[PDB]
Amino acid sequence: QEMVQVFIPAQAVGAIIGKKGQHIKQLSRFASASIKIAPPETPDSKVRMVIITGPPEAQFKAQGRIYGKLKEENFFGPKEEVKLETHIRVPASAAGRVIGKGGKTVNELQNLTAAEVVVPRDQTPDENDQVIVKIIGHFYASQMAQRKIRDILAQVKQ
Repeated sequence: QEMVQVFIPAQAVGAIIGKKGQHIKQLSRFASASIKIAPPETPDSKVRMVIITGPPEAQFKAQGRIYGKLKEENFFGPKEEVKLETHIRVPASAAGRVIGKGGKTVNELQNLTAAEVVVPRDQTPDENDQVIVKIIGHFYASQMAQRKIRDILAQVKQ
């Protein structure tokens, strides 16, 4: 049961919601996921944040449909991969294991998946004592990086 934040080009909100919400309802139906779009913290925001809640199966479908819908609506193209920024919140206790001794873990993640993976250093944990990992990649890359991070996280629970 994960939660993920996906930043999409602001001009794509319409496409992602649909006429009278048709598409977003259609997209959660298809993914079985909570899919809320946050209002902008700021008037002229560049991106808008999609918040997606559900288990990995649902994350995969929902995220895939978002990347995919952006391709369709030609916000990227045509010989251009959709790259999106994605945040996941993680136990502030565990985030050091994600970087690894000498940043060798996060290094390998990027090598394996080709996603940029950043743990902004020294952040200030939220209410639930979590910090963010940033992931920028094409679809398959960001999912692979996610799965692996969640792997790492599971281990720390030992």
